[PDB]
Amino acid sequence: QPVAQPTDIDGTYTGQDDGDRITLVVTGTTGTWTELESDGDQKVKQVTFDSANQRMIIGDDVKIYTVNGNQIVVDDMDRDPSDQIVLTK
Amino acid sequence: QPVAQPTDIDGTYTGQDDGDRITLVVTGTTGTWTELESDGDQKVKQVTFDSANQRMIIGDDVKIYTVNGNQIVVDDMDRDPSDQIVLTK
Ligand SMILES: [Cl-]
Ligand SMILES: [Cl-]
Ligand SMILES: [K+]
Ligand SMILES: [K+]
Repeated sequence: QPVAQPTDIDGTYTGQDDGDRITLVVTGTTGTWTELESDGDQKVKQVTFDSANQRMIIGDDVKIYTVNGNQIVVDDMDRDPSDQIVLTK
Repeated sequence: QPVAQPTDIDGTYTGQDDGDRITLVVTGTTGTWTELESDGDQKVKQVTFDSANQRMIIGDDVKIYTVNGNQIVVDDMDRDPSDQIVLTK
């Protein structure tokens, strides 16, 4: 039951996940997902966006994403509400 | 470095993986990946095809796929040659 997403979503979205700042840079159908830890280290993962099936892969972890204007909402596959991450550009 | 794949690849592809028969049924941008074990049980996983980034997700495992006419070649992300699966319709 995937809802297809807008295909043009270029930009830089930020938000929080477990107190770490997330920065998602999107270009075309790919991007980078960067997690800033409290000590200043960053973890950078490659992202790919599958717009027709509403899937975003970061590194090799599969998420569901939803685009609402400047906001991208990232969910686990089970849609666990406590794992939801909202990013905004 | 993803090469974009043809978007119309409907059909039923079969092959082998570790002596199990794989049957991949593709419809639009989704499909089912079925593994037949030697005892007759089957394992069925949902598949999604991301054509622009050349990614296929089965269940929640990420693969790279390549379409050559009636043949679909499925690779691990590291492209380990011993993990390659060739399916044909
Ligand atoms: Cl939108
Ligand atoms: Cl082809
Ligand atoms: K926007
Ligand atoms: K074909």
